[PDB]
Amino acid sequence: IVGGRRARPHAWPFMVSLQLRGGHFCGATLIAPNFVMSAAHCVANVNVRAVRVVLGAHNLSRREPTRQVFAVQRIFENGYDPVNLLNDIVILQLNGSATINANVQVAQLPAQGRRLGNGVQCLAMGWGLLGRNRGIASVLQELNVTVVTSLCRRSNVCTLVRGRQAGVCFGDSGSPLVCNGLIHGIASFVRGGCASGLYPDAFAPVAQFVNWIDSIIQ
Ligand SMILES: *[C@@H]1O[C@H](CO[C@@H]2O[C@@H](C)[C@@H](O)[C@@H](O)[C@@H]2O)[C@@H](O[C@@H]2O[C@H](CO)[C@@H](O)[C@H](O)[C@H]2NC(C)=O)[C@H](O)[C@H]1NC(C)=O
Ligand SMILES: CC1=C(C(=O)OCCO)[C@@H](c2ccc(C#N)cc2)NC(=O)N1c1cccc(C(F)(F)F)c1
Ligand SMILES: *[C@@H]1O[C@H](CO)[C@@H](O)[C@H](O)[C@H]1NC(C)=O
Repeated sequence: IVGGRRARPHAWPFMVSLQLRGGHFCGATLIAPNFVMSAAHCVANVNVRAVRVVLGAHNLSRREPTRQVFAVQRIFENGYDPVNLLNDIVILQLNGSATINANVQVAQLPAQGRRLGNGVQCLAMGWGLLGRNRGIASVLQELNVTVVTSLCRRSNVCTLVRGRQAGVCFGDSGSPLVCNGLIHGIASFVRGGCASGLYPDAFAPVAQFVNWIDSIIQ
């Protein structure tokens, strides 16, 4: 997240860090005790048996007792098309079930097909790059953003910060976009580099996939 701020510790207990031996590479959202959802592009060309699913985290630089770590048992995809940038969503079934507590909670999703109007106010978040050569965040970051339909496709939810350069960035992929308390987006792609101040950020539209999500987690 470029131009954001530190989240209050465990403000967003559905927030997940996906990690390899090397550490954080993508976000995800806890959608049931034994399922997280993320961007398909996070796991294309990754060894999924090596992925650690880290719940309950805040400061990735410290050891945190609040954390629960799982492995990935199964992957569900839904037509990921990297060439057209479509269907950038994947569900990862965990090798166990999370212990739901103050720090680890499942997110609420929208109704199937629910679109967001121009001007809806959301929060983006992630442990991604803070900006040019500032590296990934240690502490979870959040950012006020605004839904825009201009310079966006119908197959995405797009957001833009007006009046300054701020937005999601590498490492934020797969992270939730929270709008009116519901997970309406999964961070998918940027244009013109991160925080261009020109192109809106693009998210997979969670509302378009709710029936499919339910078929799997329910
Ligand atoms: C900056 O964003 C915060 C948080 O956004 C809200 O909560 C998110 C989880 C998500 O649901 C968004 O869609 C929401 O808009 C805003 O904080 C809220 O502000 C209102 C009005 O001042 C306040 O009454 C609420 O209690 C706040 N909600 C929460 C959850 O803290 C804030 O307004 C945004 N600021 C700007 C200028 O856009
Ligand atoms: C991170 C990545 C790509 C990437 O790994 O592709 C490699 C795939 O092999 C590539 C991309 C290609 C296809 C899709 C789709 N469907 C999505 C993204 N384009 C891209 O913009 N990012 C990127 C950069 C900064 C922030 C974010 C965000 F998710 F928004 F947080 C994403
Ligand atoms: C799930 O994977 C984690 C991380 O490797 C491991 O600690 C734990 O034993 C596993 N839980 C199971 C198999 O129930």
